[PDB]
Amino acid sequence: VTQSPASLSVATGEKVTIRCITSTDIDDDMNWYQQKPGEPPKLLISEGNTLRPGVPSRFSSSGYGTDFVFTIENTLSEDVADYYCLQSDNMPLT
Amino acid sequence: AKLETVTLGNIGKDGKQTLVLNPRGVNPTNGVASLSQAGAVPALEKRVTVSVSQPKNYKVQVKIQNPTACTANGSCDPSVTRQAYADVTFSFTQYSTDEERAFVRTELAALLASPLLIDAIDQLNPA
Amino acid sequence: AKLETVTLGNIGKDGKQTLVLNPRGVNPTNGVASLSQAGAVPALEKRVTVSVSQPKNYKVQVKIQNPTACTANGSCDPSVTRQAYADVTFSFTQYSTDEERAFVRTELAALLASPLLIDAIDQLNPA
Amino acid sequence: VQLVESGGGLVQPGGSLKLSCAASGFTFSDYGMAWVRQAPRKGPEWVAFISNLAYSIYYADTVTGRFTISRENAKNTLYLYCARQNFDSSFYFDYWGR
Repeated sequence: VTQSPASLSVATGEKVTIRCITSTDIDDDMNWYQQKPGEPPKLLISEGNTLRPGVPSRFSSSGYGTDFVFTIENTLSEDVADYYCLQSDNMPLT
Repeated sequence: AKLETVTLGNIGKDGKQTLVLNPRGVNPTNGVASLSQAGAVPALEKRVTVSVSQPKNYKVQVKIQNPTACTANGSCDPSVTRQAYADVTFSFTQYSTDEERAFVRTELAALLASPLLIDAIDQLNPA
Repeated sequence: AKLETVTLGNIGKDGKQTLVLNPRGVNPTNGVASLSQAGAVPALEKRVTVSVSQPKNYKVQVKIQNPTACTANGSCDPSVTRQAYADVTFSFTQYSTDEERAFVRTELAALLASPLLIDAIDQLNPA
Repeated sequence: VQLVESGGGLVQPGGSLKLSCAASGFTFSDYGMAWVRQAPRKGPEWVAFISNLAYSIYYADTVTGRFTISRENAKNTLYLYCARQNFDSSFYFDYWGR
């Protein structure tokens, strides 16, 4: 059982807070994908703070069981796309 | 036949642990092949041995053992405290068909994940 | 704990054979539970026995055996020709944790379906 | 190193299909994988995670048929998006097909 806030864009020069909140258990693992509308998605910094290469260092998240916050950077570049959150416990795992 | 780097997958109480093995030759005295995890200290290596036999009747056995260790305060090197031994011994005859041999190992392999044995091993409950 | 009708699924060389078991009591002399397939003649029953122990050190064993039979022409009743014995024997200690016990059985259960042992049992090739 | 899905597009309600998925150079052993498609309204759907060795299998809540099977003959999987996990055992996954 996960949840992300509503859709927003605000500006092209600021950060943005995305809150993945999970009401089932406490988790040390909570992953993020991004879906550009042309291709199947691509992951990023999963298992907390790994940041697998190919993604720039502007992306960031933090958190722990039942609370995760995801944010990037100011002067954020163009071509926005939606971001999805899921988990690695509880075998259906959303 | 030609033994290679066998890698397991999603094993032990959650399905979140993987395991790799590397071959460690064949003992020519008794014909026992070995496999081991590429650990740091060779005393601490999860070892898996397998040996088929020859005639009487056929015989296959697999002996798998995992040690665990903790650092004693009186020494710098880690010392082995305890193991967890296990072994299987299949015994067939000369007239055993292929299907009837495969039936046994697949029955055992699927029975080791039953709701019976996960209570009979992880909590040691009798029946 | 409370042993019930354990049913397997999709076992033996194609995944097209199922199997059911029924409990057949606990032998009070040694504490060995039994399971059997509901066959026609009780001499021809695929039997599975399981017994945990008590102390020294802990001990679990599972002994599984399948007989095959053919009708001899001199008799009307079928006669048992050969079996296929198998058994596992896990051995732990007093200080064995839960995770470290589950690691062994899941490693063995997933290693019995490796591309190593399907060649080492179904064709009896050495390594 | 990619991996590509294949399958029909005009199934009658009641019938069934067989999605195929071929590998491209990760040797198709050593590695678990999974099926997840998407609706045209929402991306991340269910998972039916296969084992590395086809041992640990589980399906999601919508299990009526929908069987996952793995065969290491032509490095393909059959099923009646096609993604795969990493080297370490986990439940995130990184490479995808169309």
